Amino acid sequence: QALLRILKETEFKKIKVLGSGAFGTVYKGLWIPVKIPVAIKELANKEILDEAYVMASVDNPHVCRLLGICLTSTVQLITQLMPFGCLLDYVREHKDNIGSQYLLNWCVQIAKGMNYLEDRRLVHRDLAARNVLVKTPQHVKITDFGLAKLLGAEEKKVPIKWMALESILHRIYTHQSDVWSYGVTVWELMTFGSKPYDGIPASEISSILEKGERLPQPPICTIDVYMIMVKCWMIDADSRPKFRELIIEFSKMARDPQRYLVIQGDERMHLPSPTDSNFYRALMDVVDADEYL
Ligand SMILES: CC(C)(O)CC(=O)NCCn1ccc2ncnc(Nc3ccc(Oc4cccc(C(F)(F)F)c4)c(Cl)c3)c21
Repeated sequence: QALLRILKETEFKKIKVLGSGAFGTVYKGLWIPVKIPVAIKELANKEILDEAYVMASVDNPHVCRLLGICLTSTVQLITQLMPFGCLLDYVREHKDNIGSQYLLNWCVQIAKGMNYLEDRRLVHRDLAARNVLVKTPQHVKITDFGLAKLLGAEEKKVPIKWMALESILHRIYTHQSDVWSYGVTVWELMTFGSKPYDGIPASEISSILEKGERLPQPPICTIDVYMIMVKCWMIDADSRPKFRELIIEFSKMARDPQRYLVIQGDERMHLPSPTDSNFYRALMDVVDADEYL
């Protein structure tokens, strides 16, 4: 009945590699406590477990939950597999079939998730489109929260181009610095996955921000939507929107989406279902974690 399950190595299997780089490697696999499709991230134990418990205790439709942990020579984190992958890749791949309704609903959902994390007094520290996952095209969930602090990023690689200026200069992380990163995430979605400050070295970012330069208005965005982003990047952290306010504003916009985003052929767009999705098939072709719990 443990909220954070301690898994023996024999209780899970890595089947294929999903992704790799800095922070480790994530595999697609099965948890066999019945067979449950999972992602497995392979990156003091007493402290690591304390932090992992918080990640296992979250219960919100827009926040991923840790299902289990395996502590050996490495730390392995086990979570439900999200069969459509990350939202960044998703928007890059489906840029010709993503309409205004979907983009605005994703903004709402991410804000709901982050508001929930704020209620849990949990600062994410690494919100980005790569860290939002697609359960279905209509339902996204935030992941990878609290790794930054568990690793020790408040002390002594950092995602500079998503960080609030106070995080860069003074390693200050708050729910308001998460609002800045939220702004960058929304910008990533509205540009269908452009790289922020592309071609500009990370070492120059603080000076650029101090000069008042920001990410440019996405072609599809009305000024109303861009102003939300710009407000997320104000130097005065206390003046940035709160996630509660962002839920309200984007929910209002989602009720009349074509007023707020101007997308060529918005009306006639269609995203692949599980049966038609190459990606879903690539992953899946016996019991979903939700059904198991
Ligand atoms: C990171 C990266 C840079 O985006 C690379 C990358 O993760 N690539 C694979 C992406 N991926 C694709 C389908 C898929 N399904 C599920 N989890 C994925 N990724 C994932 C991300 C973070 C994980 O670890 C954490 C850490 C902290 C908190 C949580 C929690 F679940 F509580 F939110 C999980 C794990 Cl185990 C897996 C998935």
